[PDB]
Amino acid sequence: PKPAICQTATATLGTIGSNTTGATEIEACILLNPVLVKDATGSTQFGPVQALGAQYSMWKLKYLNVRLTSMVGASAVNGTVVRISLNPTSTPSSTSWSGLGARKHLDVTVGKNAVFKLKPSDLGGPRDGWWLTNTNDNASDTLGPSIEIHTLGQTMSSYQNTQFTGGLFLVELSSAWCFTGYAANPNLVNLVKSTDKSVNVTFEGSAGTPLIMNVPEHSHFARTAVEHSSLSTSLSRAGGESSSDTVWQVLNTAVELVTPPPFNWLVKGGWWFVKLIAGRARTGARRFYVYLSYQDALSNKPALCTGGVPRTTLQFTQMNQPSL
Repeated sequence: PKPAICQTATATLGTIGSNTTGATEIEACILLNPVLVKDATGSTQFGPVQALGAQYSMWKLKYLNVRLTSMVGASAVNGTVVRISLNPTSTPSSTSWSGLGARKHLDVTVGKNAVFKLKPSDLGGPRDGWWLTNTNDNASDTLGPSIEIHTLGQTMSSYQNTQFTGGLFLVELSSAWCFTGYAANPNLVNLVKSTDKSVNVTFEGSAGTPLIMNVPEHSHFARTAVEHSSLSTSLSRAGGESSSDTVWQVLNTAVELVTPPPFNWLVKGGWWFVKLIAGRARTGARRFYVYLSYQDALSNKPALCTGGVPRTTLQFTQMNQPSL
């Protein structure tokens, strides 16, 4: 399949903040699916990309350059390493830093400038190179790759050796999306992408039962999910509560949440998928099933806890518009 059309785009995606744990922290997670990039200030060039993604059925990338620009000199700060990596299926990983080293990646030391260049062979989809555009399909064929940025090592003011607060790098992305095949339904889609600057989250679960995320009822995120979550639903499991067919990806860059086992790795990884639970509800907050992957969410297979349970800035993306 040769492309019908190829569209280049360039965007500024925000800053990589400094490290306070000393351990691995996630600082960005960038979906490349053409209907999932967000058109906002700094990214207006993604408007056409979304439009094409809604009108064609197959996409691929010609290339992908991610540029890191130092916002702070090496005379000033010390101690932190930044790792840019390619997540090929956009599926959360439990392997932390050493796993990131297995993927195609670039490390840059604080106070330095760099460009992570990717060849088409690194990005290709399973349909003779292509991915599918419609995010209601089987996920292994739709979502395609993601760029993740992680930091390792406490960021210290190089003079007083105290904790440094502030941005280390500016992220700029440049790529070109190719499209072919005609959307059976264009969908015109307008998927919500927003941020909830501060909100309090809790987790409940029990042995054999689904991990649940609670969000206060009048938070911006709880608000937006209830407005935009499809009224069509499904039933998990048994007895077993109904959940919207609309999925949301959640990414937490606020530095520390605890969960029922075995899912400490997931919340520390910083991003997962959720579906809104049907409730009254009550008691207090809105409630969300948590999912280990997009296909798990599409298939109504939530994360199942091994036991009971022993502050955040959320960035969220509507993955989904059910009807299909």
